[PDB]
Amino acid sequence: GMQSWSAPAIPVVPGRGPALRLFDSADRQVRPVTPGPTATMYVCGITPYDATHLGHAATYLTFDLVHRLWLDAGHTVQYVQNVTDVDDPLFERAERDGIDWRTLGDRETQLFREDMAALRVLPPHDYVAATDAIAEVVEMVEKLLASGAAYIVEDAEYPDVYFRADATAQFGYESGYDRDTMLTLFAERGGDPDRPGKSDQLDALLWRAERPGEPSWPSPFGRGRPGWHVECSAIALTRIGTGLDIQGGGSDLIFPHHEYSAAHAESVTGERRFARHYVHTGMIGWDGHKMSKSRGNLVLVSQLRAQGVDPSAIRLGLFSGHYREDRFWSNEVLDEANARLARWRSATALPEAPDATDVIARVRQYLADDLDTPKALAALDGWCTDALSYGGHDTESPRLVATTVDALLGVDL
Ligand SMILES: COc1ccc(-c2cccc(S(=O)(=O)NC(=O)[C@@H](N)CS)c2)cn1
Ligand SMILES: [Ca+2]
Ligand SMILES: [Ca+2]
Ligand SMILES: [Zn+2]
Repeated sequence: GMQSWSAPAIPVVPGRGPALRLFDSADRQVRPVTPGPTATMYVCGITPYDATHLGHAATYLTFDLVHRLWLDAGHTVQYVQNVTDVDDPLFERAERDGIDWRTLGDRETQLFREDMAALRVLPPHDYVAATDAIAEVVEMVEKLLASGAAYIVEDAEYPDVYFRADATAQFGYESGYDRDTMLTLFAERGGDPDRPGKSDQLDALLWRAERPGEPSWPSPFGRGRPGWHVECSAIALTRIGTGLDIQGGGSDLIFPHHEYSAAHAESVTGERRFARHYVHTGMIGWDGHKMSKSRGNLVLVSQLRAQGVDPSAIRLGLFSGHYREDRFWSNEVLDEANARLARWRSATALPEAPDATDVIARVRQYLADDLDTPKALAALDGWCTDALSYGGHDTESPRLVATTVDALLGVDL
């Protein structure tokens, strides 16, 4: 698809640890991740404004660990990620900024590429802009209308196309939310529960009819533009198929976004479950809200880099907390990450060190146990403190620890 970014070198660490076990948002429990020879991952990409904030970084670094752990286990990986380059919040920001929405989106997607490369994040194999996926959205809305899962609303001026929330009997399995909770979150996260003519308040926009002052594309259901959830449903389905191991993204995507994107794909395919695991993570700003320029809580990766922060310290700072805990950035967090990075660099610069077999095995076990980076970091702290306090006589373990931290954590010592 679009140009993404360059991968760093990935060293190969001899040996293997346990297979990855991951919490599944849908079943609300840790379950084994069991891919075929090619493991498949779709992670919802950015809406291209506000650069790469630390919420972005926390999300895509978490899936970088999965990517890296799959490669460590010998899997081939198919990583697909989108860009929501046409989007109502994007239009709003562009109008507020006095800039064209495509100039804004192109510029911010480029800043994302640069931050992802600086953070040494492994790139997706297919990087797909929403505007380049219109045809696949159209093909799949055609299928949804043919089966009756979708309908055109009775509105001559604005004949929007909607997906029936009861098109699948299992609608709601991924979030587990009841109707009242869905109504609240649907309204506050882009849905239109009060739109006249819908069969159910929870019916989701599939194709928004042409409006004055809005970009539009041709289609057999009239000129318009895609709904948000069917964009990612169609990209994931057409690129990966039904054998999706992981659907991932930020915390707020549990509902409505991933609930409907799964329901759209299960309805067209007849399959019971779109993805085997649903994985959510992110990070709030200082005020407990998602990071946004208009809140004055926005911390950008490029800001940290301009202040002289090592990108590996950003990774370590984000990894100091578990991805399903409420992570928060602060000066204290940055300071411990800087001190941890310097400590690790000291030990891996030693002429000789104690055997690294146990700590590498322990790091692999902790990462395999629902990405327990706090305990993996603590195990490395312990090996480093033993090497620096008491020493050892393996001339290879300093480099071997550095290469493992590189391959598995993306941290460059
Ligand atoms: C609760 O804290 C959070 C909340 C949200 C996020 C986050 C992560 C990645 C991308 C985006 S996003 O807003 O840029 N884009 C989209 O959600 C769509 N393009 C998906 S298709 C937000 C992080 N931390
Ligand atoms: Ca290996
Ligand atoms: Ca010696
Ligand atoms: Zn998405």
